[PDB]
Amino acid sequence: NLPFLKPDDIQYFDKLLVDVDESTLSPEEQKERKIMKLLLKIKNGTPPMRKAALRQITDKAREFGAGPLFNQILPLLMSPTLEDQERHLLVKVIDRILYKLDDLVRPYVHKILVVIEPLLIDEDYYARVEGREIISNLAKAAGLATMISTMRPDIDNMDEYVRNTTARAFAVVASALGIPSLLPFLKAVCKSKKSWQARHTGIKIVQQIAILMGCAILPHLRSLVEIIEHGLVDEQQKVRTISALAIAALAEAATPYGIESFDSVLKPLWKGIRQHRGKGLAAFLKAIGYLIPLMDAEYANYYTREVMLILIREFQSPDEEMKKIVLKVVKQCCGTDGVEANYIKTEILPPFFKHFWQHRMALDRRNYRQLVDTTVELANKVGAAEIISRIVDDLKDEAEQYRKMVMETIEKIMGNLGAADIDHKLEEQLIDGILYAFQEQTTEDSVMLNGFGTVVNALGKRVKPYLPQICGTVLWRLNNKSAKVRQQAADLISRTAVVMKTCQEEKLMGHLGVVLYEYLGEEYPEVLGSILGALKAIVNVIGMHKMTPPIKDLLPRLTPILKNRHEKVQENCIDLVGRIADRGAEYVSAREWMRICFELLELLKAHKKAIRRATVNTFGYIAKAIGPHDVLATLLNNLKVQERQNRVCTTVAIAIVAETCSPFTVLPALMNEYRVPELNVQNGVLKSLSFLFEYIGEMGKDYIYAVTPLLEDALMDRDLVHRQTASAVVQHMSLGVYGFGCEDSLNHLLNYVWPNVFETSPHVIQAVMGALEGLRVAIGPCRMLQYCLQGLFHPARKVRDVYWKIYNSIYIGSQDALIAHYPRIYNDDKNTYIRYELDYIL
Amino acid sequence: SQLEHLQSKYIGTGHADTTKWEWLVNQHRDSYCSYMGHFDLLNYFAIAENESKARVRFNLMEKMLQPCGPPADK
Amino acid sequence: DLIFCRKQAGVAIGRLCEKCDGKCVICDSYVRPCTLVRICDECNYGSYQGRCVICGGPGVSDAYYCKECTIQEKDRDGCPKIVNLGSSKTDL
Amino acid sequence: RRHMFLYNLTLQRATGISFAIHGNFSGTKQQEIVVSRGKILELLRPDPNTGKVHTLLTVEVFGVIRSLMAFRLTGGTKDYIVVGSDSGRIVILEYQPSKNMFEKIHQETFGKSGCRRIVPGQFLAVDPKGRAVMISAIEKQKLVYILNRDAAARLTISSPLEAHKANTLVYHVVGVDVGFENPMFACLEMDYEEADNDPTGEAAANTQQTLTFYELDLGLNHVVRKYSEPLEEHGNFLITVPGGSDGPSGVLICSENYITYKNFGDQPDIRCPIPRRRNDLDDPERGMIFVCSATHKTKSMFFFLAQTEQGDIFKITLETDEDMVTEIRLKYFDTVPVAAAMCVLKTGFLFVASEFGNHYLYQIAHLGDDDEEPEFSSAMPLEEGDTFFFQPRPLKNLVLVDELDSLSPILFCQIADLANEDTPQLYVACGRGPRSSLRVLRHGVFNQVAFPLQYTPRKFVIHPESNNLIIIETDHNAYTEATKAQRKQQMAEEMVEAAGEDERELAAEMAAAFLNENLPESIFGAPKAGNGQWASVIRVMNPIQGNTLDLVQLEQNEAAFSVAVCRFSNTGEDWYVLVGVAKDLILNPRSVAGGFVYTYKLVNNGEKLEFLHKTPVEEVPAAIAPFQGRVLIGVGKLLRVYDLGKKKLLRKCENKHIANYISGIQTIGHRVIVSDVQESFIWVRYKRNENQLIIFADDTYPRWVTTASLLDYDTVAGADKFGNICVVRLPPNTNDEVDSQKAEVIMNYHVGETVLSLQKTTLIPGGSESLVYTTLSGGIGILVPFTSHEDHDFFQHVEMHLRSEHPPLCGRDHLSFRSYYFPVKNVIDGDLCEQFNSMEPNKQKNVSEELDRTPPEVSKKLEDIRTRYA
Ligand SMILES: *C[C@]1(O)C[C@@](C)(OC)O[C@H](/C=C/C(C)=C/C[C@@H]2O[C@H](C)[C@H](NC(=O)/C=C\[C@H](C)OC(C)=O)C[C@@H]2C)[C@H]1O
Ligand SMILES: [Zn+2]
Ligand SMILES: [Zn+2]
Ligand SMILES: [Zn+2]
Repeated sequence: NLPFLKPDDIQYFDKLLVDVDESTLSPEEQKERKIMKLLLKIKNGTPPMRKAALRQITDKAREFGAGPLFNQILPLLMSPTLEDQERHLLVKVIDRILYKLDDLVRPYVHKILVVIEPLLIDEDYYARVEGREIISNLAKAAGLATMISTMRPDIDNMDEYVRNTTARAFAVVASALGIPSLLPFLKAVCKSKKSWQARHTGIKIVQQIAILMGCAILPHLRSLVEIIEHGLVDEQQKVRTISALAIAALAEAATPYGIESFDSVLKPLWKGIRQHRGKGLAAFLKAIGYLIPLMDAEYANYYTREVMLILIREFQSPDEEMKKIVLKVVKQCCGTDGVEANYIKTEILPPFFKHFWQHRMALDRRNYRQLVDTTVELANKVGAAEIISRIVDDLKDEAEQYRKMVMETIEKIMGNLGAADIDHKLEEQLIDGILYAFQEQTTEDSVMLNGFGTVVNALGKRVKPYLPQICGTVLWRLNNKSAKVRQQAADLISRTAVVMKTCQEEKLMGHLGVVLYEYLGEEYPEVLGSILGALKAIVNVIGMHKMTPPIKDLLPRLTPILKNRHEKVQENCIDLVGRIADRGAEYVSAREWMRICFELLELLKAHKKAIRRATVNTFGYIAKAIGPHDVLATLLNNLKVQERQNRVCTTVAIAIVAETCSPFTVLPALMNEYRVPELNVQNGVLKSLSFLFEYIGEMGKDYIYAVTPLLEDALMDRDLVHRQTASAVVQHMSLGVYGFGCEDSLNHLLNYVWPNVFETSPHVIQAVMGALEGLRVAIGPCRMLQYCLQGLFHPARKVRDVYWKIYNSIYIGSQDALIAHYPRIYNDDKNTYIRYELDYIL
Repeated sequence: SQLEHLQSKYIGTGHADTTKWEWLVNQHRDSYCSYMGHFDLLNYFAIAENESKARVRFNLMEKMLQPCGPPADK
Repeated sequence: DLIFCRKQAGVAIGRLCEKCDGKCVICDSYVRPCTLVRICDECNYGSYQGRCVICGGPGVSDAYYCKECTIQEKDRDGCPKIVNLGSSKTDL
Repeated sequence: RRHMFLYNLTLQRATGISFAIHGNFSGTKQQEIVVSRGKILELLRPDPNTGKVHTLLTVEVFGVIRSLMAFRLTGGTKDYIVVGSDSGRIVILEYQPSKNMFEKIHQETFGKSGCRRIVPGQFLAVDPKGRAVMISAIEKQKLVYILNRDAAARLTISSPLEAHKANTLVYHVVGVDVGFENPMFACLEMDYEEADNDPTGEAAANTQQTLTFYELDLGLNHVVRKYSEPLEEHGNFLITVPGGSDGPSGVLICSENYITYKNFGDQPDIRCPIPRRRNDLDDPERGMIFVCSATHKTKSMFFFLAQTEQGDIFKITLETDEDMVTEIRLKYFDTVPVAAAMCVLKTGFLFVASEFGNHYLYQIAHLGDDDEEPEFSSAMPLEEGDTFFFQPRPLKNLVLVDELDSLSPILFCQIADLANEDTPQLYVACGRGPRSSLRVLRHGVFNQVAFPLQYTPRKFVIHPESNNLIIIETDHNAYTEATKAQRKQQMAEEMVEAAGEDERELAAEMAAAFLNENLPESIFGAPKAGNGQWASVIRVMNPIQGNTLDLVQLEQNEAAFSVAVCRFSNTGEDWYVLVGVAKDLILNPRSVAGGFVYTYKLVNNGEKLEFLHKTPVEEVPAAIAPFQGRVLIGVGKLLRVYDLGKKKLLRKCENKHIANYISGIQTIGHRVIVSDVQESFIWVRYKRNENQLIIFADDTYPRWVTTASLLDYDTVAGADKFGNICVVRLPPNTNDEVDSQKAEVIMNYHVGETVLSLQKTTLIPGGSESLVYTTLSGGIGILVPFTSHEDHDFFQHVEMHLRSEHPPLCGRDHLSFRSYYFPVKNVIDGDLCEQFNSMEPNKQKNVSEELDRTPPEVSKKLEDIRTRYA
């Protein structure tokens, strides 16, 4: 039938609503109606409808012609109400029909371009991708000649944005047909005697080719540079600027290769910056800054020494774009081998820090980010302390944004290089600065948190003398009226607990733990989670015997926090309880651990896997601590008294007990639970066994015989659910013990799994086939093939169907191994079936 | 969320109407490709005969077109 | 009806939403993730990138094949992004 | 007793080479060679000063390397290594000289494991500019990966692009040097769809090979079968012709008796026949193909080196007018053993990786264009089937610089102290054809001494009294010495019957000259006799020196396969040598006229073979085992107890119920273990009172057994053709008089190489016992039993941790690789555990305290097993 029509689809598919006779209309009207039906089935249809309609519109593309096809496609493609994936579908349609239409699209190239090329400036990245895609498919369908003929008249257009659009289109055409195809046209255009606009457009085409194609331009980098190099001395200023920018783009695309191809440009730029001012000088400097990291050490030293005077002069330029370009250039040239560290120290660093490191630059995001990254990269070469000491005092400036900038810079530098370069004076300066910055916080800056943390962790045991005042400020902020300050303080505690331990200040740690324990009634969940994390850090650093509060008081306080609904509280409290159960279950009775287990059972079905993992770990620790018998008895009782919703929680807990305290403490009672003639209890036992073996894996290698009789009973039981679950257990066993020598027990169980291959219920035969695949893995494909060969050519068609399904699974799984396992099939009167090579004996 | 269509599209699988000739042709083609993969199998075969490894590979590739002879009509 | 895409997977890493975090897309097991899931390029294009390989919603974690699936090389069967053959591109 | 738990260790790594590529893997001007020994990736560095090849790196990849190439991107100075194997994954590695390791840069997954038919991995082809790489299966499936760089000049890989075609077989794939145009891949293909639907069978005879050019359009991001033309001569491989501004950018298709230049477009095909040897002693019905090729590019020229089936290398250059090729020019270069790969280094050296035996490094002294040896060309005219001629001669353009020892292939081995050196020596039957040898290996890595032999050695037995070796050397497609001399004489006489009276003075002394020349088959190769023709001799040789104490040459088309030295109870202490040989044996399809068992008397302190008599048998006598004063002989299916009569060997007792064919016979007490060619081991009970041979036990699995060794009265260890080792055992108190019993497989392991010798011994006196095996790739390995279960658990945990943290280099799963044909059982891979030293310190320490030890203790515990060896 006809796919559903949304309101915005009416204007485009209204003709399909009127039930015309379809033998009355024009052949052109018939063409239009068929194209409309195909486009509707593509845009609104199901995947099969889309596939069929796409195939048919591709096969009928030449019959339809490029005229009607694009006449209907272009309004749909540029529909303001069109969705992104619908646009992608239409772009794929355009690609297919273009590939099939080839040169028949030539008369419509201009109109296709005028309609679509607004996509190349769209905010959506994928919209620009699809615009370039359409242009490249059009260029390869129509050919270079007609693309040039169509787009040439706008090369010297008076409007600059028309020229920019044409330049981007020509860059995409060059990416489609290759740079050598456009090389002579560009060579002619960039040197056009008629107007500077044409030269500007050609050089911009070269720049856009660089930006679009990246490192793929390297084979033709020399040709592009030779084509555009004259523009640097052009009489028109805009041509010089676009030539420098194109050189910069080519250098960026060629990084880190191709420095030789720029030789003829080195002297012009070097001279141009000694004459030009403004944006032309900025473009020349940008080109130089992208060229320098491509040079070898000696010439790099020479060239940046030649340009450094102009660079340091422009350090004080008022125009912000010039300052951004100059910052990029200092970052680039100082990051180049050959520019010595002492030269940067003496010549570059003082003016850089005097003119760029001012509180004005911290109020703009771009300047902030660029100066931070540049200063960190500078410290990477010239030394951490050398840069940190030049801004450390500004850590106490009253401008909070400036403080944030300095703190982020120091944080990154010390996280990259450490504190081995920092002496005592700068160490105390850092301590005082980070203390002041953390105290004078009005916005709860995560940058201050990260800076404090990394500074303390890099100082290491050297912060030992400052830990009194640090923990004093931490306790002060822990009692702040606003809970977010408390959360930040607890996070800082967790971040620095390790270093605080290696400093041997356990009394302050104990007081911090006491304060955090007093805050466990925090009503705000994120704050409570951070407090629990800080308490876990303090417990991990102090130990279980000397912890304050004592563990015997701490864990029962944590028991009711397990029912909190916030996932952060859940994860943190579960991890804390888990470490307590791992290394300090001494101080907790078995009954309290049973209460914890009861609260923990429900969190095994959480959606977040981190919470499930923490619950598994902690439950395993508790089972190891208290032993299996009591918890296993509780779990088996639960298994009998509840239905699916919490039965799988109990199954997972039983498997955890069996994995932690070994399965011979669980399997006897679990299998004894199977003797109850209530059937559903037997199904629960079977599901528990399935998950137990899937969970314990290799550990199950010693327990196949132990559960073999029950599996014999269940695989032959009247209930097909029993058979299905027993086959699942067999699958999990064989996959879990794969490669551990259980071939004979699994071979025995295979004889009980096999007769169910003729079961008709899909849920049953699916489990049987899964068990058979696991058994192929564990026993080997040869045994499975031996079972298969009897029914591969059985007279009954049903037997052949079953055995060929099994053979297909084995063959797909074990194609190369079967070569050694195929049986000897003798020749007949017509064909040779002997593999004589395998009968060779040296 | 399932079906055997892609199993049908894998070369070498079969069905209830698969003939003996097709099964053994698949076996022989698989075996020849395996010999050309497992280096020591081809070493054995090239030592048994007195041929270079390249000659053995060429012969096995030429045998892949009809390894079991022409098929039957019915 | 839902099926598997099963196209030749590429470099894109499949993702799961918050509802199925940690599940194996082939066998539905939560036990022992093993190998990163790879998906076809068409299933990761545009607004579909980083989306759940089951529902198309926001992805919050990397999708994995379970240990049993990688043992059986069920990680080598193609893009496991679930396709709804009864829906259209803008449905649900 | 509890089932044995074994620890596997390679003592001597495989030395055969299947692939060798050369490049700048260090990133400097130094040129290295990456070779694949099969399951081992090795990095060699030839020194231009001394001309000696040093091995830099050796890595067990625990897979089957099937394709190995090098590539580089525009502007780079280091060659990356691309490997395709049996892992269903393609990997790209980069050698790091600072740490001496293969860093895996990329690993991309596309299909299932194994050496499969339709899953790619067998073939690799790279765009000469390093922009794309195609990995190909033999049938149907091909995949293309786009390669690029990022900002930090780090290699990036794309999703795979498909280029499949059903019912299409692939002979070879090679990238075309189309300059910087769209990348192109040329493949030899053949479509079998027509042959599979023609019951008449001549659609198969009319089916012809195709040369197909696939084009990767980078902009449109797809691959299209753009060109494809049939060929008259089916090709065996392709060679990249340099392109862009460096050459015409076609493909050189090598075929039987021809080499053709082809290129899509208006370029015509240029054919040139391969120059054959003048007075070639081979079978005249045999064609000629190239076995390998090398391409060297200079600033001024480019040339190729193509080696024949007989070891003769031809230098191939292409003459070019306009941008088409005018002709193909060839010239006889030199003659070196048949190679699987050749590498021309820019320093002036040629590396020859022989397909069997030792490898070589020669110095290119002269390019061979300033002598009066004739040049051949496609332009030259021949009519009919004349095909040019040349005469081989000793080395003129190359001189031998280095010889790399390699035991590949090993067909038989015996560990014994025949030199009274206290510690036993390893006596190994290595080599193939005229380059076969017997080598003695001593522990101290093994020091080797080689003694040359004539044909391929099949078995050898040690005389208990004389301690000498009695070797049987056999070869298919081979002439006897008498037949060779007779053919030489006859072809000289037919030389001078033909031609004219004009100057017999010339021809009669040319023929004489031709008969005075004896080109050593060790260098130029033995003449190929043709199908069903065999050459075989028996050799009594001293094991300390290399002297052939005696040699007996057998009839033409008589092929020795079994040899035994024994005594008989009806005779006294006289030693006898029995040699079983086949007569008129053809391998494919198999048939035979019968066989003969030669009985010689060993006289003169085991130095002379005195022919006693010869007994005919209705099938190949493939196994001969002494058995309490009589012999056990396998005549195909039949197992027979024979006694020595003074005119023939008399059949004393027989069992005729073995499945297919008896490859081996071993005895302990009155239990005889018979190896079937396909059906594993069969236990037969000889009841001496009733004089009967009864089968009482067999296996539950088929097994293509190659060798076996009796562990005890119930336990048999064996190896198969598919690179597996098994240990099977009869259940306790298995009655030898009941009907049916089944052996239990108590051990399974995939070695990765085909094992042909397996022996329980102690290689060091004062150490415990172990199982030593040898392989066809020249490897020597050991299986060592575990004493404690604590050590067993420790090493098992080590293996399990290494499987996760140090996965096989080429993408394979280690557990799956060791479970190639049967699931691994009761063996731990020590070659994997010993890679603990090759890990980074953090991994070492993490998994060391996973074991709760220091990495020193771990590595010392690993080395202690290697020093104790049992
Ligand atoms: C993709 C989905 O199918 C989508 C949706 C809406 O399907 C109905 O939601 C599914 C989520 C199901 C959940 C969260 C079920 C809870 C189950 O809880 C039992 C107790 C099991 N728990 C575990 O196996 C727990 C821990 C395991 C041993 O370890 C780890 C690390 O997971 C399984 C379920 C989680 C969603 O899948
Ligand atoms: Zn997909
Ligand atoms: Zn989802
Ligand atoms: Zn799974």
